[PDB]
Amino acid sequence: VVACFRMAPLYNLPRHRAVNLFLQGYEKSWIETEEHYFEDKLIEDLAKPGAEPPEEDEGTKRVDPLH
Amino acid sequence: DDFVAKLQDNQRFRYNEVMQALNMSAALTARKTKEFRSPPQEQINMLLNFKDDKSECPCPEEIRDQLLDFHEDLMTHCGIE
Repeated sequence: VVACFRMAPLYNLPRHRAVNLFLQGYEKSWIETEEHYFEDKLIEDLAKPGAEPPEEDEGTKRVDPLH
Repeated sequence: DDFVAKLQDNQRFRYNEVMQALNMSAALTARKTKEFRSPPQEQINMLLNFKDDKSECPCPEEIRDQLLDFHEDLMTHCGIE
């Protein structure tokens, strides 16, 4: 049963291999799962007429960035 | 580089503890050796679960804190924070 319990752990592996494994695991576990909400704020900013009368439009109202 | 070195030294210590402690029960040794017999990807996957508060990973508090600080630094460098 000792041989069965004996396997390939991380402590035996060379450091660079374990570093690559950590990079992949950190990516999937943390960076993928990290969530921040910005869509409403971004769309509100994009839909604003950006000081069109202050700008020298001199004609029809210029379409907003979202448009 | 240093995070993985500390984690590997921890695995060195924990495997030795399990080998010293295997004599109480053979059934216990199975769930203790799940980690050491898991594939190397799975081992580090289960070691990197101290995010959130479920916190069933065997990583110690100081090693958790190192990554929980580096991750905050990375987030504030990316501007997410």
